[PDB]
Amino acid sequence: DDQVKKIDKYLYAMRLSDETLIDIMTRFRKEMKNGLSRDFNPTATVKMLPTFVRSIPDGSEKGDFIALDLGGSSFRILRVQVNHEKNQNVHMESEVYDTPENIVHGSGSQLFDHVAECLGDFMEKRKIKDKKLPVGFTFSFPCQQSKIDEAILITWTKRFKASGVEGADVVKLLNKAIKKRGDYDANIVAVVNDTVGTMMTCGYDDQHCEVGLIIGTGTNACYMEELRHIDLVEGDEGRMCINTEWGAFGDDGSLEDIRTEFDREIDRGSLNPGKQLFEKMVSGMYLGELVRLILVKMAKEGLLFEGRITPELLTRGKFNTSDVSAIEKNKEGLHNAKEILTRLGVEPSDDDCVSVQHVCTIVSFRSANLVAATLGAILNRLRDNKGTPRLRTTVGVDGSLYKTHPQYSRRFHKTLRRLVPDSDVRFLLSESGSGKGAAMVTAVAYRLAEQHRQIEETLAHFHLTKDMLLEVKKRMRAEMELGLRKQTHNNAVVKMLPSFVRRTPDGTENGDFLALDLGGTNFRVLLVKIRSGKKRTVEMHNKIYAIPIEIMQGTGEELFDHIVSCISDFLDYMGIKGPRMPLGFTFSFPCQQTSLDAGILITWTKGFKATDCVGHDVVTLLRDAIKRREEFDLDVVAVVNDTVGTMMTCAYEEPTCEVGLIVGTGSNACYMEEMKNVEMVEGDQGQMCINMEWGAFGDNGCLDDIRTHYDRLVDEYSLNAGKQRYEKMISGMYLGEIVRNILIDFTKKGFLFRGQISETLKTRGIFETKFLSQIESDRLALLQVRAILQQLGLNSTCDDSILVKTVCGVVSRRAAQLCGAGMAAVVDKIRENRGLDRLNVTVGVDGTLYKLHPHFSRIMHQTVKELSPKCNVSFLLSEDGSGKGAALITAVGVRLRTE
Amino acid sequence: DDQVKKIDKYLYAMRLSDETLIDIMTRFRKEMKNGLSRDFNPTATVKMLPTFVRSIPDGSEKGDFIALDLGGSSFRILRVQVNHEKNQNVHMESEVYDTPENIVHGSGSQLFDHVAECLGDFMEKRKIKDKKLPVGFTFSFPCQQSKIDEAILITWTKRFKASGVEGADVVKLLNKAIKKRGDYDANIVAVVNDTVGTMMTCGYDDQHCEVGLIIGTGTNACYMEELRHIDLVEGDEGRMCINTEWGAFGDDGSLEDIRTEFDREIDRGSLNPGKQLFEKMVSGMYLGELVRLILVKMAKEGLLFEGRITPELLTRGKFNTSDVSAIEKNKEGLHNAKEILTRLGVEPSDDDCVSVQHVCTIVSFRSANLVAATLGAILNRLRDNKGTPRLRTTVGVDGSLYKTHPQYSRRFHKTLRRLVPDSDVRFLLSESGSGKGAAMVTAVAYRLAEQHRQIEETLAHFHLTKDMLLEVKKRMRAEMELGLRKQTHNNAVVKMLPSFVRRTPDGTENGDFLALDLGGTNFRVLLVKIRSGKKRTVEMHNKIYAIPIEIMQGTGEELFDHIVSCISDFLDYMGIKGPRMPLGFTFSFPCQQTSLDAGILITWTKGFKATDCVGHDVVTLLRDAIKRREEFDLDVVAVVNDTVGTMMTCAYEEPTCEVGLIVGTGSNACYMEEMKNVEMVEGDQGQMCINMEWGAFGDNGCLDDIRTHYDRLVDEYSLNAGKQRYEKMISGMYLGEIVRNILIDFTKKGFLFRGQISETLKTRGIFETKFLSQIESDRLALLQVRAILQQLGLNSTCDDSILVKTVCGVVSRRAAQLCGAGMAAVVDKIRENRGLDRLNVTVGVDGTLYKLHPHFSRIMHQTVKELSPKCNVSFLLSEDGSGKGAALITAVGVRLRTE
Ligand SMILES: O=P(O)(O)OC[C@H]1O[C@@H](O)[C@@H](O)[C@@H](O)[C@@H]1O
Ligand SMILES: O=P(O)(O)OC[C@H]1O[C@@H](O)[C@@H](O)[C@@H](O)[C@@H]1O
Ligand SMILES: O=P(O)(O)OC[C@H]1O[C@@H](O)[C@@H](O)[C@@H](O)[C@@H]1O
Ligand SMILES: O=P(O)(O)OC[C@H]1O[C@@H](O)[C@@H](O)[C@@H](O)[C@@H]1O
Ligand SMILES: OC[C@H]1O[C@@H](O)[C@H](O)[C@@H](O)[C@@H]1O
Ligand SMILES: OC[C@H]1O[C@@H](O)[C@H](O)[C@@H](O)[C@@H]1O
Ligand SMILES: OC[C@H]1O[C@@H](O)[C@H](O)[C@@H](O)[C@@H]1O
Ligand SMILES: OC[C@H]1O[C@@H](O)[C@H](O)[C@@H](O)[C@@H]1O
Ligand code: NA
Ligand code: NA
Ligand code: NA
Ligand code: NA
Repeated sequence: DDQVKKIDKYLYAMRLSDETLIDIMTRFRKEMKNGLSRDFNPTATVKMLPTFVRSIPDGSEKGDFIALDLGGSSFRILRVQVNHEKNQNVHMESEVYDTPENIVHGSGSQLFDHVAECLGDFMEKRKIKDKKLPVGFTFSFPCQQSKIDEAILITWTKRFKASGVEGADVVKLLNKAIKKRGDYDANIVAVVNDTVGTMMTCGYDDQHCEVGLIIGTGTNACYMEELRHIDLVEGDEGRMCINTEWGAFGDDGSLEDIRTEFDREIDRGSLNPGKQLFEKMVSGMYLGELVRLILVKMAKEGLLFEGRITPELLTRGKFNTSDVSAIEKNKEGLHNAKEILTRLGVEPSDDDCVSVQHVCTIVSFRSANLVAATLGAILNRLRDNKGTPRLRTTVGVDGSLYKTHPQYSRRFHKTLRRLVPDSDVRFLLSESGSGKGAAMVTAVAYRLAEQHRQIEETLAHFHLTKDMLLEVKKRMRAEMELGLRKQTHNNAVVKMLPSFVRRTPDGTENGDFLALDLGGTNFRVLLVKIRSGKKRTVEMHNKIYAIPIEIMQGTGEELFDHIVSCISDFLDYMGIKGPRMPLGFTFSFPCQQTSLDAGILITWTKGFKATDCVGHDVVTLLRDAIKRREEFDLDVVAVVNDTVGTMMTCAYEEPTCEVGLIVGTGSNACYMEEMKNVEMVEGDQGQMCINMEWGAFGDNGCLDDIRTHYDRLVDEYSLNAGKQRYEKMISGMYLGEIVRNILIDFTKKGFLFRGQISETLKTRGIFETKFLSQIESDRLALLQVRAILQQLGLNSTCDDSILVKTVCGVVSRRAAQLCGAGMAAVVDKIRENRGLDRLNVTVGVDGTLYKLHPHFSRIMHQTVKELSPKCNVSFLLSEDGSGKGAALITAVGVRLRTE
Repeated sequence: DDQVKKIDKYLYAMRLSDETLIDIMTRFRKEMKNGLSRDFNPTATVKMLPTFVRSIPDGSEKGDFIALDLGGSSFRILRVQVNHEKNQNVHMESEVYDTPENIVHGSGSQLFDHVAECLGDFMEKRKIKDKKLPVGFTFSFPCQQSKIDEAILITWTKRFKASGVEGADVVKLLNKAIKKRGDYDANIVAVVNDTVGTMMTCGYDDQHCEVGLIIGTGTNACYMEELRHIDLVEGDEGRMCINTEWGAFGDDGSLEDIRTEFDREIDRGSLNPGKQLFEKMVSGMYLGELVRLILVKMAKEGLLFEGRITPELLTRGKFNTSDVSAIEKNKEGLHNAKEILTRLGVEPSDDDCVSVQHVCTIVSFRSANLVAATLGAILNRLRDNKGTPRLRTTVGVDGSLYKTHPQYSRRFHKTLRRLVPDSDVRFLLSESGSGKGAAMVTAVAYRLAEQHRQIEETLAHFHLTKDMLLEVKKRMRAEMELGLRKQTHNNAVVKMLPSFVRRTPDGTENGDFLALDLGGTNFRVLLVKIRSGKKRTVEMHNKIYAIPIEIMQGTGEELFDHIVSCISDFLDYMGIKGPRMPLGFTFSFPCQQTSLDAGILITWTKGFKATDCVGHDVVTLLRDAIKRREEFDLDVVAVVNDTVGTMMTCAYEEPTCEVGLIVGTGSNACYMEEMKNVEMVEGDQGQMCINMEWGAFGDNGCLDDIRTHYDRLVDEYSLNAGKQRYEKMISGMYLGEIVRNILIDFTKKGFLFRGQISETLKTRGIFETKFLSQIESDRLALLQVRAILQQLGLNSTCDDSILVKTVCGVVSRRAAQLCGAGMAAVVDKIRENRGLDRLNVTVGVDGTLYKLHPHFSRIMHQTVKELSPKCNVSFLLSEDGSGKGAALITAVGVRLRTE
């Protein structure tokens, strides 16, 4: 018995006490916390990688898929088929493909080309090549994943080292491989770790399974962690499977007290020097060589074989874990030992077979013990999570060492239950391998992939290519010409109306003017004082007056009686009622003018529909209302479009400004045109600012080309169906509605809101500019988005919030691009007007959508730059509204009247 | 009572119950939470802006300071002198500069010119233009700040709208205006809110001050928050003053059930519609007008002056808060109310005067109560932070309203104390203004600006411009020439040694080979099998072997005896000991060679310095050690430098690979030169791989130009003082030492670690390549950085962490750049050699620093691409050492021998 109590001392370092195993477990419990926090994760050796698997199979899984299994003992390819509807129990076939050491160590090419070939063959043997079967991929190595169908290899482990893979996405690599073959197609849909696949397999039969264990070639474990603990994944709702990749436990010196002179030597001869230190003490790729190393040490000291030592005993890996498993069976360990030892060359004495069989014991016992130390940590986590004073769960398992060693399973289970007897754990052992669990993953993944495909398909119609954009620009320019020319003018949809403002501020304007601002979100009245000369100044005051919908769509008389009423109030307010003052009337609607002070309303736009206004001169209507009240008398000098007012506001200080843009409730633009081109106004000298009224672009159908189902719905249900189509794809009054329609559709499709169309969601106007701007704010936590959605009355989850945001962006982006296409045409027509190669011009802009939206202006500018590269456009934001420009315009109006 | 009764029931909604006040208080409480949350902040109306003031004055501030003050009722410029030594503890002179309307509503340009001008006049009069007096800036508006000397205006409030300031840094704007004048220099060192100034001003007299409260034109409050609660500021250490900007409270509708029709109307006429809603129910700029609106309302409804209404009454601003104050006077209220109302045109009956005065009461009182609620929330917040049952704090205050209203202060104090029972509160009025406080801040700020100035001064010496890099490239080129032409070779520092390797792999290399890898971080012996034709393969194994201190700096005999020991052991490991295998020796120290299998150690580099090695043929040394053992025999076919090996390893796959680079422990490069240029080896036929040994670049002083005090200290303390200058500015063995020495220096100057030069900091090596790479890891967390340093033995704060990270980055960047310049010279020499106008060559790369650093490679590649634009260089990272390439060189050796 001395022949054994002696070893125990020699290998005494590799005999861990329960006292010790407790410290190990404690440490791994920490490593887990560190691997999960976003602060410490980058340092942690235990990556706790997110797996994107939300729970174990339930039974709803159904379909037919192909699974790949690489990284373990053998490269397998399975085929799982299940459908409880048709009443077809889980069925599955499989095959193995020989993979030479040279492929596992070659280039990713060789490897993945080899994988592609094996998939080709596998499918050629069932002729399922033409079937759109979803592919699953079980990949044993640690991977960075942001989505289930992505796998960026962090680092090879076990037996693989292939160049050009670490840091890449194995999904893209495999897809490339296939492509290069053009022998068939394959829809890779998920990549899972063998652990995760194992947890899934057992879960399928045991709904208590919350863990996945793999003690084979290598060792690793996955478990169901709470989403409120996975810092690296936005969301707390529910749980997600976490791959711990604990093999790297101690890769940073963590276990320098546990590791022995033998672990250090096996490492110095390993493929991955310094890494997977915990694993190199446990898995079956190392146990065999560990034993051999210990036997070489002893032999050199005469403790075995009479200190005999053959070349085979020194050769790497001449001792297999097979032999470590064959030595330990009760019946025949010693008989096997003899044969194994004898083959080596040493002169195996019945004593040697007894000593060697004990070395194996200590080695194999330790591994198991360790895996119990860490597993204990996982369970300790689960119980703590739940809260129950006692944990009850099932642990999946797989891998060759656990499966073949006749003492490992037995011993391990015992040690674990002892370290954490505060729980009743069942050990279900996969038999199918991982395929079942894996395909159970593909099922769900593919299910989600399909939805996503439909989503993307629908949103794809809102994407515009450089060329499509250039086409819009072109169509815009064409419509611009039709509008300017007397012949084609009556039918042209882009009216190109004359403003009768012939020049930007010349710095002589002087005086006190009243102003009106009607058509934007806020109706106001203003007093603007301009003082020219050396020391020039501008002083203004205003006040917002509400207009009740009932009035905003009552009768003409009513509307202007209210307006004039507001004017009276403002006059009292400013303490200036009495005098007869000149007035500029900013009226944001398409008007036919014959002079600066006459403007006949062509048609209502946006939200206004007062009766008996269209066809009238809005200046006449105003004068009438002034006469009716009889309280005071004014000299209405001008009627101005907000575009024009905006351009003048900016021209006041920026003389390079010759363009006006509004992107608010509605959208429109104006620019300085050469009189020779304004065929609708006699004269060919100088210039005139043209109120484009480009919102109507597309009303003749010249855009049906790019309008969508959702665009038509908004148009079709608006106050002015068939009109302002271009605007209806750009401004803040409509974007929200487009979004809302997209969402209603997605909900009927079951992609959102658990497929229930909220009463809120059926309320029109719900997505105001304000909300759209907030939703698309950068780095805006999903938690915040969800917050805003619930605020509107939309009870949404994190996935909902993500989808919604994506939709808002698609719409707001298209809007900026279409707007830019228009401006592109405009600035380019100017460049030509001046026969320039390059043109510098600045645009005066205004509008709530433009001010509030965090992407519009940016994308809009980018677009104008790409579409009209021969122009350098400066967009200057108007901070005081349109009033200064209207006033400057009123001044000139007076110089003409008093002329 | 009849009168007062009616009015009380009329303005009912403006009388806030304690129930309601507690409600509002709980609301602000939550608003503060959201404001401070990184998740909710973007949508929160109360911004809770970091101020970057860590604490109230500690009495250690001294100097002469100029302070600006804008945004309040009057623009002021002050001068504050402070000495503890002087015993003229605080002296200060001020001067108010009239600031007309046009300037407050004009362009930011006029605005800041006016400021710069005033500041000029101010200094002129004191004849102080000539001193460098640090300038503090009190700008009473909400600002975004990442540091105390930056102030991006978020939005105007109160009386200001100046175009082009919102979204801009007012500090820049001011400097801009000052630079336009030219009359003087202005060192703007800090920017503060007036609340913050007030707090610091009172904090100067009362060490218990933790709040700054303003109630004048506008209303706002700041306070000391725990830095662990401020999400938007990385750090958990200490406290920082937070500018709540509680004026915007309720701007999201949060307070609509509190706001009245009167508050909505005052808003509709406000300079900032829909904003500062809370403030518009509180501050002096509004209380008066808010009253007027009510009088006009009652007057119209007959409840005042027979229903009479004069124009004066209806006019905006005809009723100041000043008038509100007077009317509320115990003595003359009724009397004062009489004169005011009579001047307004109405016929004030004695009952009117009472009525009006009572309206004032309700308004004024509502304001105080409101502030009392929000302040209360703040107080409660403070206590919770201390976690104590009671709280004792001092609150600094300022603002025309609070200072001139005959009841406000008292009512305010009353309600507050009643709302926060378990607190004792001192209200200290700041009679001097916020000036003293601003100056105190400016003191600490300047002190810190001076530290930064010095740090950047230092660090700047590590900055290299295009032109400097081009110059390095140029110099590198010359050195290459000198090294090649025998006329100059002997004196040349860059030796340009020949490797006697004439061509990259041809594709026929075949057989088994033994390799040695000595020089990098790991000594290892390798076995490499190369099969050719058909399919071509490369199977390789290897084992790491530690070289003990005794051995590595012992004697040549010991070193090579140890080596031969491991060679034998490896042979056993591979079970191949017997046959006379051919061997490849990678010895990566400079060697003078006459043949492929002859290398004379020119000199030791890096950490190696065994004796009686230098000047010997390393091949002879190895053979001698082998002969001595006699255990086995081998045929050393070649001695190779890791650079050359690396090039071969990569060229094996990439035929355009004609360059090798190593950035590991050491740094060096090799390429394919044309014999006509290799004057040190007879022959002008074919090419030759030149091992540059460029590490020694600069050893002749040709870089003293860019080498710093720290480079010299590292060189001067190295094992090879005066040699490998270039390398010492690049490789992983030195970068850390450059960093460490910079850190020591910074610490003595007192910029780091409380001026404590720890024992750890004195230890060389502390900053390994490994650590150095972790620190600069993108998007790393400050605590993560602090954690990493803590594990080193460097007790360090977050500020300390920032500086160490900055230093590290400066050093590694110079490294990548300097390296880049080197390679730029190399690839460009080939281009010109070959008479090409553009060359496409790829470089094989290796070395730990290069592999692990998160920025080096990127920056380096970038530099190459920039310095040698006529070259397109690809960098292939060798994933398996030089092993392959060495065996490919062995192959050719054995061949050319038998052949
Ligand atoms: O690599 P071995 O020792 O066979 O064990 C691990 C392997 O087990 C097999 O049954 C499969 O489940 C593989 O997915 C897994 O990687
Ligand atoms: O429709 P919204 O978003 O209010 O923007 C358009 C409005 O912009 C305001 O600033 C004014 O200049 C109005 O003249 C204009 O109609
Ligand atoms: O709004 P007013 O009445 O000027 O009060 C607030 C102002 O008080 C002054 O004494 C100064 O301390 C300023 O820093 C502050 O902004
Ligand atoms: O000095 P280090 O950081 O180990 O890097 C340089 C070393 O790289 C290793 O992989 C080997 O290829 C050596 O040939 C080389 O000398
Ligand atoms: O294959 C079993 C285990 O091997 C380990 O080396 C890998 O890192 C894991 O991803 C895997 O679970
Ligand atoms: O409000 C901006 C634009 O909106 C368009 O719908 C109106 O018809 C235009 O007159 C106006 O310029
Ligand atoms: O000046 C008193 C307060 O007025 C508020 O309206 C401003 O937004 C604050 O920045 C300032 O502290
Ligand atoms: O090891 C990398 C490089 O370090 C340099 O300092 C050595 O002198 C070279 O021989 C070697 O190529
Ligand atoms: Na999470
Ligand atoms: Na014309
Ligand atoms: Na913090
Ligand atoms: Na030559």
